[PDB]
Amino acid sequence: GIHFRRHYVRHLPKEVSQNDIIKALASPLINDGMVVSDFADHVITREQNFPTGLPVEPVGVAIPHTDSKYVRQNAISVGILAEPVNFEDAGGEPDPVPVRVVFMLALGNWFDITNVLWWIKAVIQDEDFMQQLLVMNDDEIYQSIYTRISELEHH
Amino acid sequence: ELTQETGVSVALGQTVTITCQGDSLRSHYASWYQKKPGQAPILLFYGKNNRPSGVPDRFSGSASGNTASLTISGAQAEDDAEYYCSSRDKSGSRLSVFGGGTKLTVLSQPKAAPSVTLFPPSSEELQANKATLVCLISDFYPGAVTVAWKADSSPVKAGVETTTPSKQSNNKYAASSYLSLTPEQWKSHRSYSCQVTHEGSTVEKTVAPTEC
Amino acid sequence: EVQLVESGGGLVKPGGSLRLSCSASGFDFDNAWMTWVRQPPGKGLEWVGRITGPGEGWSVDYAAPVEGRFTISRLNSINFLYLEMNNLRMEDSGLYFCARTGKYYDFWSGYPPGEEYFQDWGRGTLVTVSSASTKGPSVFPLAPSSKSTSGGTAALGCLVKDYFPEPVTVSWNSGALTSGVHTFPAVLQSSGLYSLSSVVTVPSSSLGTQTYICNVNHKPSNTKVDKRVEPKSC
Repeated sequence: GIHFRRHYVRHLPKEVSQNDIIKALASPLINDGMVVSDFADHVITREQNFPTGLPVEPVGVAIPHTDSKYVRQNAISVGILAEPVNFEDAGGEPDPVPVRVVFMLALGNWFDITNVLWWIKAVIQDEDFMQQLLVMNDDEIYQSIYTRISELEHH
Repeated sequence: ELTQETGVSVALGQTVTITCQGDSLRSHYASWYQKKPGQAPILLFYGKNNRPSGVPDRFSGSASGNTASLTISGAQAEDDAEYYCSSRDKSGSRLSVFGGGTKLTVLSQPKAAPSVTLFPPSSEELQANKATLVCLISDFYPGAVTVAWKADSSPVKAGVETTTPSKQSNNKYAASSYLSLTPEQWKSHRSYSCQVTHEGSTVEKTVAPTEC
Repeated sequence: EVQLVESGGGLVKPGGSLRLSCSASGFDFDNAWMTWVRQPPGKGLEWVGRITGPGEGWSVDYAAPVEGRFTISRLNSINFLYLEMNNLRMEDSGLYFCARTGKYYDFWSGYPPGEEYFQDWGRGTLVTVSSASTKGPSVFPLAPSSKSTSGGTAALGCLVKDYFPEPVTVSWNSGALTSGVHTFPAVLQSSGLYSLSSVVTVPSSSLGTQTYICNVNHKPSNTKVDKRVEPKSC
């Protein structure tokens, strides 16, 4: 299963850097023991070589993550940005992606990694849900993601 | 599973594409491997467009529909080898599978007909109540031959053993074929022949039980 | 850099058991997925099975023809991979390779669980399943004649018949004669025994005064045979 708790959702202020975002989303994961203590460092380094910006049409989405060996227990951490922050394109495109929704993925094995990536690719095709993420409070974001994750787990 | 051409021939320096097809390829990429006799396989290409460091740029992979393709742009003599595809055996499977392999013959020298020597059973072997005909085949290129044995003029299948071709130190090929028979069978016919077919042409050698 | 070394291959009777090993160096073995692949004589590569890493709980997947008979395992402390093989069949014969296994998934075009690819391979260990018993060869002369003579040169040789297992060695005139020698790869017969031939091409003019002896040695049976090959003079 995937651990997803109320404190795995947060809104982030202006003037946050890409690294700050990674560190902020990794923080509750580290504090619950979901990831190794230097998890943020590993996500930063992997982002430098395998960028996670997704140019979907409401606003940009990023899916920062690192190797499964740095994850202790499956988890996801979500961040909503007050203003767009650039991530390099996850497909080798020249144009950077202005991102406002960040799904930090902490999956501890390959079969769960690929299954969640498939699921994410489906979720971001819902332009209206993505738009809802930009206005809902942390509670409503948590409930909506929790329900979708539980539906993923059923099957 | 995954299907590849059994064999493909290409002229020196030419572009050639080999293919790998199967339903799983509609959902999964293939990886490609080169295999030479006595050597470990080498990964050439995998995924959408990944070439390992050290693999020459003339190797490229592509995918369309339920097919994966490996293209060699300007085949070198050294590219003569077995090529294997690999992917999932079925969509969403945790297992993997290889295609059957394609032998890529890169034609790097002129055609060379086989030299054939046929030996009758020795007096010693016959005295031991046994008999073996020995057909030795060498210096042919490309490395594929077909061997047929005849008793007088009728085909013989029983008692025939034939090797696969092997590359000689001069880069042509050799093979051998053996016909086992009884002394009585050997003596019962007027002749035995070893017929070696190479690129459609046959070299034939014949021995007679009663002749010196 | 990466070194993979298989061992443990050898001769075994059908129904028998064998354990293969593979030493790994030059990479982070504990987190690496490892795969066994085999190549039967004359056939293509066949996926045998793969063991995953700690995040997958070291789960193993097997090809259908070996499920239940073969067991893949690993020892992380010393970087070893193993393959235990029970109730061996003839069809299990061949060269067994261990391979470091990468994982690939393209986000935009991929489908779970992506694909596995084999980024480093060892040179393999040879497994031979046979019910044949050790047997020294019979050696027979292949005499030269007009029929094996072409333009100043004649072919003669020795037939090395019905031995097991490989290999045999052949020399000529105790190694004094090496030019023109061609020893052909052995044929594996339906009996389970091997046969090969060694030929030498020599000047036809001196068949009447030169002596040719083939020296056959089969170490597994402590067999040593010297066979003089006499000309037919016709």
